[PDB]
Amino acid sequence: QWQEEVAAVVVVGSCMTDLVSLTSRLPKTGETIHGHKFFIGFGGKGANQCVQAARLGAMTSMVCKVGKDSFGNDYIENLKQNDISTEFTYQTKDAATGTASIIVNNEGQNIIVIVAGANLLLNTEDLRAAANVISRAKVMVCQLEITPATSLEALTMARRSGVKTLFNPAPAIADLDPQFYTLSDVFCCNESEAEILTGLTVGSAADAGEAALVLLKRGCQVVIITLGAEGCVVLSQTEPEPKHIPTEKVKAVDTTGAGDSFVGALAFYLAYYPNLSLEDMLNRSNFIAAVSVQAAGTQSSYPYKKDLPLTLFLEHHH
Amino acid sequence: WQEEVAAVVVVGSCMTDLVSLTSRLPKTGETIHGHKFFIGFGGKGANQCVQAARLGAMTSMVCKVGKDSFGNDYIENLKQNDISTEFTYQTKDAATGTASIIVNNEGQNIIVIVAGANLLLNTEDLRAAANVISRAKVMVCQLEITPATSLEALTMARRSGVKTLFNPAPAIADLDPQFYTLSDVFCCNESEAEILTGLTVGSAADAGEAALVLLKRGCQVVIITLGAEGCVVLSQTEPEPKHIPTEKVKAVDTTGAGDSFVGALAFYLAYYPNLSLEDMLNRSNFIAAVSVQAAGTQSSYPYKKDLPLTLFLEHH
Ligand code: NA
Ligand code: NA
Repeated sequence: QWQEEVAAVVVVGSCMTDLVSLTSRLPKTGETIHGHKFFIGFGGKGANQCVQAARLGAMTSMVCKVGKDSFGNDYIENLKQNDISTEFTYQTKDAATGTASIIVNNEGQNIIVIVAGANLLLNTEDLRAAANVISRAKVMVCQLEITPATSLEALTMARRSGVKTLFNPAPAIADLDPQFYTLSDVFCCNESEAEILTGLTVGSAADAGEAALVLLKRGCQVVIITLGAEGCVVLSQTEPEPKHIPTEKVKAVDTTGAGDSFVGALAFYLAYYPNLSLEDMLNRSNFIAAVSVQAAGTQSSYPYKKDLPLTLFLEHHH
Repeated sequence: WQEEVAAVVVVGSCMTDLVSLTSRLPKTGETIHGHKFFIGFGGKGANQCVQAARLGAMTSMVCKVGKDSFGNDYIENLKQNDISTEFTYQTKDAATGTASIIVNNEGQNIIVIVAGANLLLNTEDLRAAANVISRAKVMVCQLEITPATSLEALTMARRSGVKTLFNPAPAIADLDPQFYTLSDVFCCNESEAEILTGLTVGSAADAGEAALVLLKRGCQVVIITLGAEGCVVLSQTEPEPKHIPTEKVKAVDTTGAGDSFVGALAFYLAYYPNLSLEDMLNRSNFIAAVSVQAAGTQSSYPYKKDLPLTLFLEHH
């Protein structure tokens, strides 16, 4: 008898509600101003990654914790509408759904206040129920928007079952636990996160190569430093010379969430196209992220398989 | 079949309060982590309506929210407080109104209001409510929806003999003078009075002088509220200012206390029309002073059963 594929991509990480007010000018202390418009959106790195992987066709499972509040109820509905398993999406009355409140002016300058909230209450017991699902997956994906101890335990669970680990140390912290390096099959961050992690400055592809080598020697198997619109730089234990995977300048409409589109695409390729070279996967993941920058609205900008070139889902070199 | 006739009609605003607590206020380009977030139901219109309802008024909230979660939840909030939502409209054309607040530990804040769907409440929307308005005792308006809409609600009320209670909040320096001539009772606070009149108001006496400027612009009754100091009242027939005190209470959270006063006053005007204005304002001051002893805006507004029975008695 036929049955559905089990989840090949498991994401253990965050959900946040984006609360966006547009204004003419940014307020300062003591001020009340009237803005033009307000936007709510579904964000959080974990969920964003998961939504991009799902839309490419991955079978995914989101392990996370939201509030027993309207925001959390709505986030669950969002995951379902994107065909994501919520078997291990947990709700707690002990905190509100995490929030990223943003005030932004017409130039796109902003003030942002994050309250991690229920994300920080995702614990070991919560993960242990997912041990079997994790053990049958192809890729585990973590960031640093939940308790770091909880991400460390999810990478540990994956690694003990032979499951590929994709770790996005974002947002980055200067004293990152060095177990994260050892436990990461693929360690992927952006320029400013690389600076935080290494103490070096990173303003070009060459700089990112130097920073990537520092991280590699701390115990990573593959290090990728993303360069926003400019592509990425990659090195590995097998090929420690840095390689810049460049891109063509596209006209950006809204880049919010593009980093997570890149990560979620890389997760999809790692799980479903394991015989592609890493270089080929990064090329394709760069292209997909670049699709997301041509439309507004973060998750709403993430492309579906059916709208993307057929060749992204076929062999190219073999 | 057994209509409940609403005695108090509020035509005004609903807003969702979105509050993040932080160590410090962020400035341009900065991202910070705060330590708590919470949501509340606000908007001066709804606040006022809520308080009047909890005193036992049959109320109807004429307002517009989004077809979004905030709006659906606001509607439920109104129903839980026993408020008619017959003319609570929902629109896809904008989001429910929002007040996004960032507050540090010292209590200093940054606030961004998006009026949103509140501005889309138009004169056609009110015309469907003509019959409800015409059977009410009191009509209550503020300045958080389009002014033209409030003006038309005051006009409709006045055409049917319905008492008009107008709260010019937040205040604007060049307020349309029609608002004075359409108001049976005009109620604002000290800093709103300053904005309206160009005068300084730091004491009950100063408020009396400001209240007289507003009275002469065409109001019938003017009340200037003074927070813990009570209020000052004047009228066309008794133009001498009268200071109505409030007995001292320990404040826990004063947010919404002005709306509590105004919603109480609406209740008394509708259900206790033979009480002297002085006795109404005594009782309304007490009620608002109850609200300041608890946190959470609408969640602080007392019910009838939490108050002394004498607030709901009347001599011959
Ligand atoms: Na985008
Ligand atoms: Na209060």
